[PDB]
Amino acid sequence: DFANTFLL
Amino acid sequence: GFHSLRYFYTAWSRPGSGEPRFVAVGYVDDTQFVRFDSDNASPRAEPRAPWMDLVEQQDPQYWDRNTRNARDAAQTYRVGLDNVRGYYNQSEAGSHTIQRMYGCDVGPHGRLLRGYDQLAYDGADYIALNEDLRSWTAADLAAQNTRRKWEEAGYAERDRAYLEGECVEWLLKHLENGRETLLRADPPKTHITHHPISDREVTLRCWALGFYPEEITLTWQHDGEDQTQEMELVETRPDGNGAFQKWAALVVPSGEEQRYTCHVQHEGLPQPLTLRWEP
Amino acid sequence: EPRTPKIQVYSRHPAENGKPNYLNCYVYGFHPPQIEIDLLKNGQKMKTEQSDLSFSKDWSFYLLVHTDFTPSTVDEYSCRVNHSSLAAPHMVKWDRNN
Repeated sequence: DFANTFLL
Repeated sequence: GFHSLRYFYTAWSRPGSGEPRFVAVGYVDDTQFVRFDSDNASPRAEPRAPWMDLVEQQDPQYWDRNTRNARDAAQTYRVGLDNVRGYYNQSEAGSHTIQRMYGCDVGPHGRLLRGYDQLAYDGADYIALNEDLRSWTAADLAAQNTRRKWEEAGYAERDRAYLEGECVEWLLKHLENGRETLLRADPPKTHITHHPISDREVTLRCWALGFYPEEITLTWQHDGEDQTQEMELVETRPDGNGAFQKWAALVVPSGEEQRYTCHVQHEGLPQPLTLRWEP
Repeated sequence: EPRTPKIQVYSRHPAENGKPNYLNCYVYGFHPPQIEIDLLKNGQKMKTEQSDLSFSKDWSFYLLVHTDFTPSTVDEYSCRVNHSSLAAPHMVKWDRNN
């Protein structure tokens, strides 16, 4: 699975 | 000897030319197996390796889980581009790129060796998750905005959870489900060609074709002396069918060919080969 | 500031006329990601398939472009690359000895 995406 | 599950994210803005674009690809070692492009009509996570055509029967929620993840990711990097652009006080006129690379390196018996999550802005380092998987390193002052955000939210723990968990578990699923493609150790097809240039000077080119994985070592020798400084080593290329190629060339005194040997090291080789050329 | 692409143009298998093969144009080491890559057949644009965008550990991108091609002696093979780091599109010719 894709990991989590965190917002820059 | 380890294996790797790696993901690559690229999100770049079209400053006046549509919304930003988001592209994500996933690799197990040197083989690509999944993709996502936000430019499609209704964009979905899509298979790119053979064994990924059986993930729908093995995990009926895989495609919708990851499609939802990637479409969500495209939204947050769209906003992320604008945030980072303000961090550097940049105008809306230029195009800028966010890149992300994350994954896990796992030793033989399923043991994690190292996780990572590194990001770049306009091709230069921006922020990276440290090796302890518990803290971040901001590359400049602008990235300290992101690091402070991610620290206070505890994002390193959520990253460590994935890197120690699903990353290892899915690298293992992929390795086993795709043993035919992934555990392959194909040796190269090796041969030496020839191109004289003078009545007096000649090029010896040592080829290696159709090998997997990508790691390979080509060395030219003269009477057992390494000629690395004097050879032309081309960058390894994708053969178009999941394998790779690379050649090493030398320019030799004409007539003195049989004193030159090509040393080839590959994983899928019984032992390193020593190649002479012969009429 | 933009990184300029490196270009190799090749066939997958040792080529001889008649026998069909696969012509590839490997473009790597560039930045920003936008580019135009086409394989030209006698100066004319073929229809091709482009790989998915990925990048190396130095953050430079690489792309593979390819098409089924049938070697002849009467026709020429070139790959036309354009990028912001170039003053004008660069054309590389497929040489039977890459």
